[PDB]
Amino acid sequence: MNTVPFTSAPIEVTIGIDQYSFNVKENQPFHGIKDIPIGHVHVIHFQHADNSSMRYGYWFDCRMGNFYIQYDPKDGLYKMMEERDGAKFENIVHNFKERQMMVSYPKIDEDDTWYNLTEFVQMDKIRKIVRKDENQFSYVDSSMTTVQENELSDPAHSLNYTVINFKSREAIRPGHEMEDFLDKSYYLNTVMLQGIFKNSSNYFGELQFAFLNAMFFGNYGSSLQWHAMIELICSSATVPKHMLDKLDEILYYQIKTLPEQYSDILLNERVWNICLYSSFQKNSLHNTEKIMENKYPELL
Amino acid sequence: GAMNSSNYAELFNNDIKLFVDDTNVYRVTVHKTFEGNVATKAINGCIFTLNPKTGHLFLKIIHTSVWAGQKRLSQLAKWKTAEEVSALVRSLPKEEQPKQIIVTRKAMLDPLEVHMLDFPNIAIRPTELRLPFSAAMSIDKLSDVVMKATEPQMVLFNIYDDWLDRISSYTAFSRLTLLLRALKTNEESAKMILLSDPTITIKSYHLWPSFTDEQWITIESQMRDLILTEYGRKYNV
Ligand SMILES: NCC1=CC([N+](=O)[O-])C=CC1=O
Repeated sequence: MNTVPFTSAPIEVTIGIDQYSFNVKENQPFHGIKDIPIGHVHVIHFQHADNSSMRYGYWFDCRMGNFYIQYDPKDGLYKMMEERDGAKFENIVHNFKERQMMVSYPKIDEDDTWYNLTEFVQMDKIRKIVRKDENQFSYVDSSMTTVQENELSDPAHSLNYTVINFKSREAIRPGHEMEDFLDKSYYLNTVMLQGIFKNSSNYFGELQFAFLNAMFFGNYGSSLQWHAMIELICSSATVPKHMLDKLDEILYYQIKTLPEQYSDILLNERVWNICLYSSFQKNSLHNTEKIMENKYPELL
Repeated sequence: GAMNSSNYAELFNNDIKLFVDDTNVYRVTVHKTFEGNVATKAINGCIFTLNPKTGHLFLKIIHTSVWAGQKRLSQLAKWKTAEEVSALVRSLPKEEQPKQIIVTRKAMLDPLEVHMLDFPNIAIRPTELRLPFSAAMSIDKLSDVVMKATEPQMVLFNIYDDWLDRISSYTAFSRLTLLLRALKTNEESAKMILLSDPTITIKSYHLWPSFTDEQWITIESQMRDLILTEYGRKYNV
């Protein structure tokens, strides 16, 4: 188990760690989060009590370094940093651990939720979507735009998701206009899976990362990306059978985890009704269709 | 975006544009079968592609053989229309290619946009105007060439005959739409009005009769009377 310690908490803030969250008061004796499960990416995120503008956070993997948070009063945010002196890092954490100044990652033993949300998410793929090569961890916030969004404006601060556009030359072979527009299998299997992602695991990783950025930061371009990647699969007549089974599991756990009260803003009615009831794969998402119908029957 | 009454003069400015109407592309008769089921039989159709400024009409005849062995014909008909319009644009010299294509039915938007991806600078637009171009097959010489076709064929017409020698394209388009609206609402009476006087004839190289200016005013008045008469018969007014 690994630890993200905090030098201090000088401003009142709601801290998220994966799907969990807790409130810290101004100048409370908080010095971090312990017992973080090894083997998964994680995200530690923030919403300031006095300015809910800009949710922001950091994707990281404790196997890649020793990372801690210190508030920066100049830029006004909690920043992740890497401690390269391992002996120093261990002593500061042991001192925090001995004085019981850390919260424990509150994982229930039965509970596979975080694994199910991050099964295909890898840090190395995150670091290519979020380009800041001098850090091993990746900053995301509420307002960051996507490359595709910027095409329709600081490129250094963009989310470089794979651009999907159903009415583009990339999606449509000359001479197969009707075929390729009504059946996206070419675009899915040749352009995207074989061509760009190399395999379905990388495709699902980006899909899962897009959802998580949408949910945890309210990042609108991430929500656009998540829906586009779902629709591209559902709108293809020819999809490997293992991909559809895995998609149903992925989506089920995303819908299960979504806050009920954010459904109006995080779920696109058109895409979901198309995917569950009209598309080629309308019958291939049994688990997702059942939870959607029982939890969000209004959307449908 | 969409084209309506607020930007109607845009139709007659010097930017090349075409209207595309697909109503008459897929045409069928519906009949009982020997077993008492119902079956369709297709008949020849046409794409109506019109430059509203010059009157040039690109009539692509859609021969029934294009439907042979195909499924979902009403959907295919929109994509075949978009394919043929795209092919027409590619066949035109650059300086003759349209800057905008206005489709009369919104279901043509995506098929035409997808077929015209190679032309990102040609705007594909819908219209809020209700244009009576379905009635093109009420023009005898257009109907004749469509039904007689034995293979796919493109035939070029000027739907304004020689009217632009005497009137503007705004007025010519208004006359056209009034004539087509009348032929759509009561074809028999409209044709009666058009051929009522044997003295006025249709030139071999024209579609409509050779009316003088004063006779065209009389004709236009009778067409409006027809549309109002039919509106009253329809709604009991
Ligand atoms: N800058 C001092 C320092 C503080 C710290 N912490 O509070 O967690 C961690 C690492 C480190 O170098």
